Amino acid sequence: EDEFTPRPYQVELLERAMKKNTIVCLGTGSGKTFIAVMLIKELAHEIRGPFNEGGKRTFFLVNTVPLVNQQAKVIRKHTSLKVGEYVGDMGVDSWNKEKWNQEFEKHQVLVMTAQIFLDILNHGFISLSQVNLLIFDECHHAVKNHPYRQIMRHYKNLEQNDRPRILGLTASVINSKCKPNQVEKKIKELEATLNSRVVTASDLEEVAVQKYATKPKEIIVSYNSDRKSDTSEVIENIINQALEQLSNIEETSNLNDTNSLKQIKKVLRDIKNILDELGPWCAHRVIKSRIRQLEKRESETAEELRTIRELLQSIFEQIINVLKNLEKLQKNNSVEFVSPKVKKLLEILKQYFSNNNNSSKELCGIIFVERRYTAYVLYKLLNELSAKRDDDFSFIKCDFVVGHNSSPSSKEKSTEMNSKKQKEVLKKFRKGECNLLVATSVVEEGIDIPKCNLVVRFDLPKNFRSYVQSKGRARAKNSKYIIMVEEDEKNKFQEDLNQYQEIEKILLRLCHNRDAPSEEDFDSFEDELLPPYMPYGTDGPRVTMSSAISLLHRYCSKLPSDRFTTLTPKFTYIEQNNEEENKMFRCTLRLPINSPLREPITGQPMPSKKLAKRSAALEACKKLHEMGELDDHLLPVKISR
RNA sequence: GUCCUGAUAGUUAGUAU
RNA sequence: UACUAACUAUCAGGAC
Ligand SMILES: Nc1ncnc2c1ncn2[C@@H]1O[C@H](COP(=O)(O)OP(=O)(O)O)[C@@H](O)[C@H]1O
Repeated sequence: EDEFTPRPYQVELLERAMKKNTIVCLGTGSGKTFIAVMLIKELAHEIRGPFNEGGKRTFFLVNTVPLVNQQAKVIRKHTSLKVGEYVGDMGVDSWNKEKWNQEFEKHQVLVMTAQIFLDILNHGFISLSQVNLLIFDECHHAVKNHPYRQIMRHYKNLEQNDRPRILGLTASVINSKCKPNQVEKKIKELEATLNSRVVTASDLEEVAVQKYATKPKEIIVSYNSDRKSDTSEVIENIINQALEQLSNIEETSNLNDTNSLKQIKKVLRDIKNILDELGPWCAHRVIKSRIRQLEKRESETAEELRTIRELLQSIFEQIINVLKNLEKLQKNNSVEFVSPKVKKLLEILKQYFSNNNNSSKELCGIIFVERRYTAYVLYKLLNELSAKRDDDFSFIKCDFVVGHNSSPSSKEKSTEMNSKKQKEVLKKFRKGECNLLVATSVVEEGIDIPKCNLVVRFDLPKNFRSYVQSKGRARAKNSKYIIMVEEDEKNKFQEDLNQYQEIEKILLRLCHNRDAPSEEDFDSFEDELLPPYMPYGTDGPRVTMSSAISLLHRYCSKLPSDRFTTLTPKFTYIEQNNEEENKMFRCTLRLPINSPLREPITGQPMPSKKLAKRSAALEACKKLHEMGELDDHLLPVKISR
């Protein structure tokens, strides 16, 4: 059951938004989704009506795939309207005009990603004259060449009576580092782009009392890294000798070995960093994993790096002999096993999480890390430590979550996630049987997670938005926010925290009424260096400078050729300097042999290589359409056998 | 499970003016 | 302040 009775500030915000374009700024849990749903319900009298003579429909936009299901479910639950869902997996590329028209006629509210909406707009399937309300989710992304900004260019050229109402939702207006004197400039730029107003609640005290009364308490904890033990210094000396002999080999290096020797250099640096930050046991684990993963890579490699791997195995042997020698006397020595930072983290856990476990209360906690290897190793260590049936560690169950779709061009990284397993892990966390989670900045925003009693910043935030979001994650009663900082950087972090506090104070000051943008402010929209290509006038499909290379690559890919060869186009550059005293770049392009066009194509002289490439792609698109490889809708020809 | 193309954010070096 | 080259974290769209 939802809160049928709205709060007074919700009603005030709805009344304000019904009049003009507005952007709502509120903290998490205020209920911005409820406001959006209510606004959709209010204007429901313009939606019903056939689409073949001038009907209108309402659109919703999001950033990530999982949010589609959440928002569709919320809308379907709270109100009784037909709702559709569309993402990039159903192969919506191959649809024709008739299928799109049928879908538009059948539904009343649509929820799709931004890229799909842009693709629909560019190819002439909708003219933006049949939209009654358009909603931006996480509106603070509209900067530079983001799809949100490219959508507004079509809004720019419309008439006065065709303009649909625009609404946006956000939590932090700024999205990057900003000294306290640039906040007004950033806010004005954002307001100019979206052509709306930034407003907040006039009863923010009531909102804070009702919901934000669970505001977390900040605690700063310091640690010192110059407390290495005898094992640490012994291993450090071992790596020192190893890097000395490696430098000797680099002095005696030759061709086809400098790259290999640099690979050994980076491996040794990684090992040293892991040992310094985490401790000896993690170094042992990483060395063993590196051996087991390089076991498969032994084939078709030069003998010199086999010898290097042999000496690496020798250092493995000596270090494991030393580790066993101490283990014969350590008997699971906690202080020697881990670095000082891990000891401090363990102390914090005992101080707060175990103490809460002593009381009859539920436990939920998250740990934020920067890299991915660190998250994996921390989960391994915590599980291993809890497995020993310790008195204080028998109630801690740990799992980790890493970003999907984040496959690099290398570093398979020992069971990368890159799949739907995020859904399974999050379902585990919501259901129960998991109190502690390790996350590499992937659950920060736009995901439903349960209330957490404790949040730990194992690493420092990098800008205002990250700090605000991570602070807002914790919402349970008596929640605590903890930041761990080295000793020598305390003053620098204190200055940065003061800056963040000042920015937050200015943002709250913004609560007062603000002047609406003038028409010239909207006219301050920048223009691209070259105009688009409209073959059928202003109402037809277009090709833009920012949507040409991808289209060319798609057309090349759909060519009939061998499945083992992509046959992508190739590019070259030529540089020249003219009397403007700024170096000029001119690009060039060539097509694969399969396409009917075999001729070099040259773009305009452009200041940067990016723009030269874009110009060449645009000219190639022109030449392709003139020949007849693209249909009436500027799509690749869909001829099939 | 592979192989391409775009978008945003932090750091390092060289180079203007 | 603009350009060139490396490293780290996140997202979307089409091929086999
Ligand atoms: N009328 C209401 N007033 C306040 N809170 C409400 C109301 N109706 C529902 N809620 C609750 O507020 C929560 C808002 O969720 P969500 O949209 O994620 O927060 P936010 O809008 O801050 O992102 C919902 O989980 C819902 O249970």
